[PDB]
Amino acid sequence: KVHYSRAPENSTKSCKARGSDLRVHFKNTHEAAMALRGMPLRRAQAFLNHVKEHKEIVPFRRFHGGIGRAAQTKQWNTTQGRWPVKSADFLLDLLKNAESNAEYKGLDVDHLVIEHINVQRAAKLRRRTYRAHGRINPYMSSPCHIEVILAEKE
Amino acid sequence: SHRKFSAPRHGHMGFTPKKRSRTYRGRIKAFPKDDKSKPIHLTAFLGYKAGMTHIVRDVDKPGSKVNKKEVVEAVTIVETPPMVIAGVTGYVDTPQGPRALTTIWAEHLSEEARRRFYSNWAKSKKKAFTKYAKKWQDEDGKKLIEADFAKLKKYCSSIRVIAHTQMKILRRRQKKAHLVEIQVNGGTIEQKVDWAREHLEKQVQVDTVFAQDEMIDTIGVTRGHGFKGVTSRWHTKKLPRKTHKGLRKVACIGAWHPSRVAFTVARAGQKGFHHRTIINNKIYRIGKSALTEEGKNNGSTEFDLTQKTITPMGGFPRYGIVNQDYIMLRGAVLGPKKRLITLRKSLITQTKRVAHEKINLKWIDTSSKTGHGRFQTTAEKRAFMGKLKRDFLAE
RNA sequence: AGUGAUUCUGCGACGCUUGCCAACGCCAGAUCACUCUGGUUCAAUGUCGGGGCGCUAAAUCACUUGCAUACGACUUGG
RNA sequence: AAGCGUUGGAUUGUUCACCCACUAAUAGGGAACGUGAGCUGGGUUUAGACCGUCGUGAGACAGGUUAGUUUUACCCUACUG
RNA sequence: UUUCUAGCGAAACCACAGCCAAGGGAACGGGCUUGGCAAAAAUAGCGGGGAAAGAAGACCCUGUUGAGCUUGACUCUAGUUU
RNA sequence: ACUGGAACCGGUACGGACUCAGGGAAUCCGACUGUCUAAUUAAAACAGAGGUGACAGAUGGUCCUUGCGGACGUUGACUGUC
RNA sequence: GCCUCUAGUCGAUAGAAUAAUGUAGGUAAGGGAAGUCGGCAAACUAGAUCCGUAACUUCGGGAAAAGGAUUGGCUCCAGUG
RNA sequence: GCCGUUGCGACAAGGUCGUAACGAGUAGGAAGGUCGUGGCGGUUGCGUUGAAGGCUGAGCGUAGGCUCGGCUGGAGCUUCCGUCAGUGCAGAUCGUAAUGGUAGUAGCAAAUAUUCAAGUUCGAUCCUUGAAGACUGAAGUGG
RNA sequence: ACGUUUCCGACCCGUCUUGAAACACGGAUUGCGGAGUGCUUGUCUACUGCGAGUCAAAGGGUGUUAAAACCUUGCGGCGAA
RNA sequence: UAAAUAUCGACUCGAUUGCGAUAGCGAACAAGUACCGUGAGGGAAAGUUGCAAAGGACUUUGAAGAGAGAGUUCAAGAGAACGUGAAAUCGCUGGAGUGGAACCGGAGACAGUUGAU
Repeated sequence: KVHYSRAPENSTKSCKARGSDLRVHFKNTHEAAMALRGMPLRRAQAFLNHVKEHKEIVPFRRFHGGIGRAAQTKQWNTTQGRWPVKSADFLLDLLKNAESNAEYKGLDVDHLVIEHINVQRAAKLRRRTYRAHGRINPYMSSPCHIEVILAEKE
Repeated sequence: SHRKFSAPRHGHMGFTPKKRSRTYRGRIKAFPKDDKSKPIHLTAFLGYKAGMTHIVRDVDKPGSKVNKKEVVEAVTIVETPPMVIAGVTGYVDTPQGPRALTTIWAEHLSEEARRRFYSNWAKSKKKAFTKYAKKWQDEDGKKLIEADFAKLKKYCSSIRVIAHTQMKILRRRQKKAHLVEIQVNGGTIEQKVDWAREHLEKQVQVDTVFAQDEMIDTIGVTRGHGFKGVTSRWHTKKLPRKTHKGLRKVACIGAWHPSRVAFTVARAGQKGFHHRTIINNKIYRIGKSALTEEGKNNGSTEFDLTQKTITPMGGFPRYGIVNQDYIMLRGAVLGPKKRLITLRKSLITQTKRVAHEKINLKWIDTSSKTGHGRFQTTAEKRAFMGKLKRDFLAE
């Protein structure tokens, strides 16, 4: 339903994958995805698994209000990072789908590189929270659309 | 409106900012004024704060109520193994201050001295000074080294030797050595440079730097306490028990105008681990290494004939065993146990009587500092308590 | 070889040139009247290729240490 | 010449006042009569209640008395690390 | 508890914004004038300032705006007496 | 089943935890028990028993109802209300 | 009050760490209200047996006034149908 | 030098032109508007070979605004003449709908407490089984 | 030309007010909606028709692109004292 | 005691210089409905695929949502919350700036755009 923000330089040696209205935090997922820019596919998968294992950190470059400091942030030339596990899982699922698409189109999976990746805000989901003095406030979820384009690099 | 009753401000604003020291080692911010007439000597040394104990001494203070009486005094042990002279550096005056002109390193640097240039010595190839060492046995390298020595002799107004501690002899975890620049006092610049060149790669003992009954200074980082509130960091009055939102605070942090918080107000923050330089610590004894014959009983005196070393019963808590030369300073020393203390000669011309008073130790306590020690030696403990079930079953 | 407020000087040795007279004697020189050329003005650097000598490191993460520590950071070891 | 000090208390909400005591000294003031998202709430300063005087009365009284909810910082700056 | 982590995830507030001294100004400037100055991005605290936020001041006055109550106010009235 | 008593024993101690008023001398107000401003005032405020006074013998008194009629009253001064 | 049996629950988002400030608990040398408007808060007292108990009084109270001694375990003795 | 206003003037024209002087402005008053909007009676045209609407390059006008190009869109729109009006928004603690910084922040801390092995499942701190450890503690977290 | 960079100038709008950039109030942002109208009665002014007249009412007659248009007043309104 | 007169409340009809989904009745739609209050009573939001469902067969990764291919169709970037699809707000790619505001007027330069019988 959501069009890709970009198009591959050449659609013959490239594959795409998409996901809409995914119930993950848009900010965490956006930082995690932006950490994957330019990585080879295997490096990206290893990085996401390391994030799940607390062996590598996702640097929070934009939505870093109140985020804590850690030793692993040094490798990204920043002082704030985290380990968004749900985002890592969703991105791993998307990369798996893109790999399956590459196999379907007959491309060397061992030479795929993340040519493009993007995360966008989706329509919010609504819930309620109850406050003092008989008041009600919104309790909203901010899901995201994710899109990835892998390319065959020579 | 003036405050109703006067009271001095809390704390010394000349010791701010109360921030963590930039470095773990104490920086010597000033060296004793150099007098060309005196013999060449070093002006500083490095040691480790082993622990504290107490001693009994006869006081020779005419006119005092403790004259010719025995008093008990607390003392601090600083283990000071000999240092190794690894380099020579000199400073030339310029309109903007003294400036290092050149540095000449010894031909052979110890592995532990070279470790200081590394964060991953074990993982590395240990290539430090490998090419420099070859310059000492080269025709051009020898010429360059000689030219550097000539420059030091000709242009410099202050000479310092780079010295480093030796860490293997301590039989402890750490192996990386501590380097420090120590200024050489006495003699002309040429004589200082010659002396440093002769002593390159050689060991210097603490008894050649410090004498007995001498007032010295201790430079180093104090004991750390982490983030602390105002009541402990600045020692402000606690607020009444009925205070809402907390009483371990400062009630008013400024007036309406100036509409800003001044830097003179007490705020919560880091407490401890501050660089400090405490002056006028008197040396009560310079004891020799307990592994040598001279120091075999460095814990005894002329009147206490029991054979014992300085290390208390069961070792120095959280430090270990003092087996090298040591200095017994009077009173408290900054930092915790194991902390590296930089000892410096006094910059002042001592004139008070306490400076020249002669210390006469009668007894040194070596009872266990864990618990309440009841004996001075294991032999004494066994002699008093007799024989135990363990000994019976050993028979 | 000298110069200490790091570059700059003196002495050589070796190369490339550089002055005047016969003498504008002799050959070339011109873009039509000026419009950014000194009628190719000079400097600073980046990067990509070839060569000539030349060298063959470290941080960091994770463990570990506790003199340090809210988290980073600090002090140690493989 | 403001570098540095200029206190412990009894009574009063008290600023003042007065007294006891020590002291080198017990100097005077400002900063929105500094300082309530710093406190407290004794006083003042709602609604309950009592007294005196005043008023025909409802009620009044810098006259006295007793009891009376003290909210929010996660933002910017300043300051501390 | 705060702190750090995984998951989840609000609100108040918001002209634009946020370093100061003096000046003059609607007589107490973040902005204007003259000076002092001026170097990323951030974490934990803090309560000086934002004449901070909450509420078209419950104090005072004005209004030919009210309401509760009182009476020797004006005009009436149930009831009752004759 | 409970009561009184005697030897001996230990240990920091015996209502070994638990449960459960500190005490006293005075002054002011209210006699007391009680009630009350739900969501800032639990009081010296209200009530109270006791005291005094007023009206009423029923063809009456005090009240309600537009009216009809009704309540005290299944009452009658040691009663009824104020 | 505290512990347990039958019956029922482990449902209160979790993990690491234990900085400041906090909320709620526990202590503190010597002094003992000097704090504060004010002993606010906290501490002190306490069960049971024996003994002893003032002013005042409406003769009923005050009164648990005040204030002392005892208290465990084990082996026995005596009494009470 | 140019624009306009005012006065005067020329010309067979609700127009053009000439000429001299002049041009501050709140509250307020007038004038002009081939400035803009929606109807009606008429008139002029364009449109599935692409109208309205929307996004935005070359121009025009002192301005209100207008014309054209390119892209989207798929069915209406329009000139001029009269006349009419539910005719122009930055505000009203305006109405209504949506959305930001705050901010991945405040926070998810009362009621003692969970652990081990296994089952099922793509997937288990939380569901189920067994073992253990605790709690309500009969004026119960029971019936 | 709503890009960058230089030199000069440059305080946030609306409003009440003698005086606002104000430590005066409203305003976080955007879309759409949003406020001198209708009618009766006056008066003046401009334009149109007729003119000592003018307009005619209710009504009637006719009209089928029939709520229109067209015709129609001894009498009524205003004017002529 | 009929007629001329009043009146669209009821039943049945014809029109319009009216509104065109925040307008017009509150209600263009399962509207006096959902929902609220003990009750009297209060009371919404909500129109649109396409000519025709032809409403996406089949292959493929996944537990699935969903995605990658394919097919239908004038067209699906008309794909079911479906005509158009504005602003605020937001993400990516490239360029450029970046010392305690940012914006703005005047005057050039650069980049860029555009015209030249």
